Amino acid sequence: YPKKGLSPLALNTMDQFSSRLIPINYDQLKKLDAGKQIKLETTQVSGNF
Amino acid sequence: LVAAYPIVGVGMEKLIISTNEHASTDQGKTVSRATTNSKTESNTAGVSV
Repeated sequence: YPKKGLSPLALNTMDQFSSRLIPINYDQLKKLDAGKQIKLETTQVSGNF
Repeated sequence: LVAAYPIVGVGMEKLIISTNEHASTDQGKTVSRATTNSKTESNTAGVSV
């Protein structure tokens, strides 16, 4: 999701009703500024049948 | 005899703090020029003996 020919999906919010873009304080900004990278994990997935 | 019963509890790994300050820097320059024109006029008397 999406298919093979389309661009990826964007996430930038954290509410239930989308507002309040994700913040980062000053030390994490200076660590991310100097070459480092974040890692993304998946904990669980809910769905339907 | 034994009961079906779930028991849970949570545990702290780390804690991260993030402050709130509003720093500010300013930088300025200035250039000025002035002229002056004036005129005086004086009188003198005197007596010696």
